[PDB]
Amino acid sequence: WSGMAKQYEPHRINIIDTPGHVDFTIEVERSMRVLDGAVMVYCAVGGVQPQSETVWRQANKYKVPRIAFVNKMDRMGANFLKVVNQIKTRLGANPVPLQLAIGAEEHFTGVVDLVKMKAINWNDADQGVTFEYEDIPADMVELANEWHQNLIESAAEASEELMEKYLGGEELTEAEIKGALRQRVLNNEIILVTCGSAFKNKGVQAMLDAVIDYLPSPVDVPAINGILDDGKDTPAERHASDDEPFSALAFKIATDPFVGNLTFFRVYSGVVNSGDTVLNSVKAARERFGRIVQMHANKREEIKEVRAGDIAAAIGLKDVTTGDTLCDPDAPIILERMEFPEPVISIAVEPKTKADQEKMGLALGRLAKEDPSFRVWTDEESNQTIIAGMGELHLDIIVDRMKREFNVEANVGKPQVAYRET
Amino acid sequence: LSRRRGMLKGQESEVTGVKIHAEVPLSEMFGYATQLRSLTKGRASYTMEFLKYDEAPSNVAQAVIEARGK
Amino acid sequence: SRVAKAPVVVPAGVDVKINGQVITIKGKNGELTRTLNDAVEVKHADNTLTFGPRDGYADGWAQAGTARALLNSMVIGVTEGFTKKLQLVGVGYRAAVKGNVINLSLGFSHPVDHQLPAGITAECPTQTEIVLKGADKQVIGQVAADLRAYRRPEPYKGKGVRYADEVVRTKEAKKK
Amino acid sequence: AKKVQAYVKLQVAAGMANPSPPVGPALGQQGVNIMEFCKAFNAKTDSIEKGLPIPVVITVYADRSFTFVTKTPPAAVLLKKAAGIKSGSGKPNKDKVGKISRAQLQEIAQTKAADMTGADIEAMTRSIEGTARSMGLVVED
Amino acid sequence: MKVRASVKKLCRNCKIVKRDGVIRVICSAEPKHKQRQG
Amino acid sequence: MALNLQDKQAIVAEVSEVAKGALSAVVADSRGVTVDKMTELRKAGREAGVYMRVVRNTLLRRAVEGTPFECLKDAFVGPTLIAYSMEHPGAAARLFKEFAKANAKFEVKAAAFEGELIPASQIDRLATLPT
RNA sequence: AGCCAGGAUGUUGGCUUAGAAGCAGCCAUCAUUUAAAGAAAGCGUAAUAGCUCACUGGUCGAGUCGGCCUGCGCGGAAGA
Ligand SMILES: Nc1nc2c(ncn2[C@@H]2O[C@H](COP(=O)(O)OP(=O)(O)O)[C@@H](O)[C@H]2O)c(=O)[nH]1
Repeated sequence: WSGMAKQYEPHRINIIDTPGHVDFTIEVERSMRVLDGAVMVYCAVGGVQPQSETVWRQANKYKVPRIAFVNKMDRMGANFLKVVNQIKTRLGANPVPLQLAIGAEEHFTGVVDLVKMKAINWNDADQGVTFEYEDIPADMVELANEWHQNLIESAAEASEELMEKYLGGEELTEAEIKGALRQRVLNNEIILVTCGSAFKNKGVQAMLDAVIDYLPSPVDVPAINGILDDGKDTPAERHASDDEPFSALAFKIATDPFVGNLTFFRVYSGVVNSGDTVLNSVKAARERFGRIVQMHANKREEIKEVRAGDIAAAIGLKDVTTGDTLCDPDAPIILERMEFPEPVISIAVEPKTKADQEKMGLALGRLAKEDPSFRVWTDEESNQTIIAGMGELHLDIIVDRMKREFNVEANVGKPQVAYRET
Repeated sequence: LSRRRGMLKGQESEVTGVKIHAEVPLSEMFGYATQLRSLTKGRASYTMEFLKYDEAPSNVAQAVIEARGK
Repeated sequence: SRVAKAPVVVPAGVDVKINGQVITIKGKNGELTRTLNDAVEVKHADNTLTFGPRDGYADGWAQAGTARALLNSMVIGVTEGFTKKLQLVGVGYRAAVKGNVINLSLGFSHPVDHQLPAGITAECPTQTEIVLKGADKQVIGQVAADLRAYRRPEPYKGKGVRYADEVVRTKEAKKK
Repeated sequence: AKKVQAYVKLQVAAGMANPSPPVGPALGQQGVNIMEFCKAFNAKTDSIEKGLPIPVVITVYADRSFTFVTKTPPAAVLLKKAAGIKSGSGKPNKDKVGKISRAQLQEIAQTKAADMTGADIEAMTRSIEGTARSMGLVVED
Repeated sequence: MKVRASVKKLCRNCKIVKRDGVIRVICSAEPKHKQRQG
Repeated sequence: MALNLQDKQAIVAEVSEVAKGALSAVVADSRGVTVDKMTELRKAGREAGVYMRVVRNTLLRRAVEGTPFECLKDAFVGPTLIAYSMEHPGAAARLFKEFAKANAKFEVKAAAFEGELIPASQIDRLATLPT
């Protein structure tokens, strides 16, 4: 990225999309830690919802600095400010609206910046490449300026003298504004809210410059601390700069037939290069490093080099799994992450064909490694395995994963409860 | 919960909702979360932990005696 | 019946025409005519209007009271007129009025357009609320209930046409 | 005058009067803060006793002000630890409300007649007398 | 509604009416108390 | 639950003290709380005595049956709701004016505290007595 | 009948010292206060709530309130 024609240096923003169901919520737990900033998506009409709040808590756990987008301004009943208030009062946040909505469902055309006090008015879904900025649409600037005042109200409290300077009757510049807000936004202070409809392609183009402009960079965000057998205070500061021994963090494991294993990882510190050696410092294992495939407009980008903060996926080695550290033999063995949600709904399971319980057991082995938020059980009553999952759907999209992945049909059932007698 | 089996033992205020203690049987909690999501619009959770054992007249255990025979 | 024992004291400016049994009553709004139950004897009697159960009619007292109520409302219609107030609960449920036809976007598939009866003046102080005005109470109430029945209030979130004073008794969708 | 937002006629053991997550799922929905929740209600209770629920008002202000005049716990309510018997109503006819004496009950009704006032203190005497015998057993003196 | 052969008032809000020679029950409070005949 | 016999009995019992007494007060309370009628009765009893029941008795023949014992020109209290209170400490005492002083503060209405034509007093403060 | 208020201060009655908080844990409770507070019979029930027990209070002023026996009716009551 670089900007909306207003652009400054292409930045490799590294992006991991997020799902919206708490059932597979480890995907939010790890991928909140792996994350530097956070885009709190929102329905401009739906507002905040049982998962907006759920993932908000998820985010709160990693204290991630989050700004919010309000998509779907074209659908009827969508209003940016309302959703803003929804967040502010359902989540207890300080939603500085660094933007504003020009229209609602029928007359949504642009976004009022409260600092440019201008409204870039793109074109629609494909053509929303028109970057014809427009100055102060008075219809909106009747109070867009006073919504800029809210923003200024948040930046003044950013520093001791900055508030006083704001009380000096003086305004703030295009850098002191962001840097004051950012310097703590990096530290998760207030959520900047911009409206748009990525379907209708407005708002999104700005919703990439405020990313660069406020979201912490791995250099703006505080340094992460590793862990060892004994977890120190800073057992190994693994700052962004890959000066540390290669020390990534592997968070996901994937599949490919022509590439084999497709493990994912965000490198916290250090640099591994197309064939190296690292240990499962968390598993006390070891192996080489062959064919990195960093994903950008994915063409099987079999990159021979992955560096600080550069999320990529590795092939081969042996074991890394979802929160397991990626470390050089120097091994800041552990990263604090040894957690994933516990199945809140367990259930017994057995194949359709009775001699497939061994294959459904192994399916559960694979599908248990594939996401950490899905346990497998094997009680001793008869034989039945208990697929302890997060949600009904969380472990029901794996009962069908055996049907899809492992071409086995299964009929689930309640676990047999241990009925002891006396 | 009263409908389920849960015997109320206290409930308070927690933060935004309330934390609610009840030593509900384990049998009575096998999809609870799912039911809970539906009841609360997906906005509540429960944490259950086997504690002890007790009885409820259910010759359902007498039923499962008829296995590989009667 | 007990009501029948109370004269309909005509207001100032109302023109009553006690023609046999059937009677017309003029007022500031208009003229209303009503066919009395044959069991009713009604007179003006100096700005009043009194009802007495005809002889030969055991059910005269109550019928005379029905006449007392029918003629009292008529007076009030011709002088004041009766005004019913309705609401549209439900998103996108809107009931704009175009002269005597209400273009309802109640979100079925189709625009519901209710052509008002002669005598009924519909107003919408809002996209989503009606104010019927008319001379006759029964018929304006009839119109209100007719309208309300198109997209009736509903028992969960009240969505649907409701009277402005309507107390929609709702309930929860389910526990589930 | 603020409306109904923290309405609970409940006073927990007043070592700290009405703890927040101690009460139950009716007082959870009450915005009243804790900074002055037990500042003037943990110390100024010494007018009756410290450790017993202070029958108090639930009047706070919309301006985050909190003003109320706490009345006192009844002598019978104190008659769980103060009048001997920990039991009381429900079976004062099938049980005793305790070895309650009116030589103390009257003295307590006269000296604790501050919160529940009236035209005559004899009125409060009879008030407490009905309060105690509402169980079916009251100090018999 | 119920068309029980025995309509009764189940509520302070239930009411007996004879629209057209038919004995119905109308509970203002319970629409379960809505009965038709008898 | 005022029967005709019991009605004339309670009316007469509450009317004799006012008939042979001094100037007292009554209220006009068709809209008041239990607390208002409890605390006002307690206040009236501390001022004068705990004998006054805060119940209202403005029926169409309570005073037209009790009041006509003496000074019958003082029978103009057949009006709406009335729950009265006595004032033994002097006719038209402080208590005889505190009600009208409190008529707009923590109370609905007080029937203006009409007084009584025991001596046929006119519109003035019935305290023409030097000290 | 209608219409205009009201159904306490112990009052979460201790009331199975979690409250079943004026109306499920359970009993008796006006005890100034009273017409009110029942200290419970649907609303929360965990309270609240506003109606609920009621009661007065007011309004205006003619019958009204209930039951018993009763007569005749009504329904109950669908086949080819
Ligand atoms: N009117 C409007 N429709 C949208 C918007 N965003 C998505 N949609 C549509 O809603 C559907 C889902 O959108 P999308 O974000 O791709 O699906 P997701 O996987 O649930 O997040 C699609 O059919 C979109 O066309 C928007 O901002 N405005």
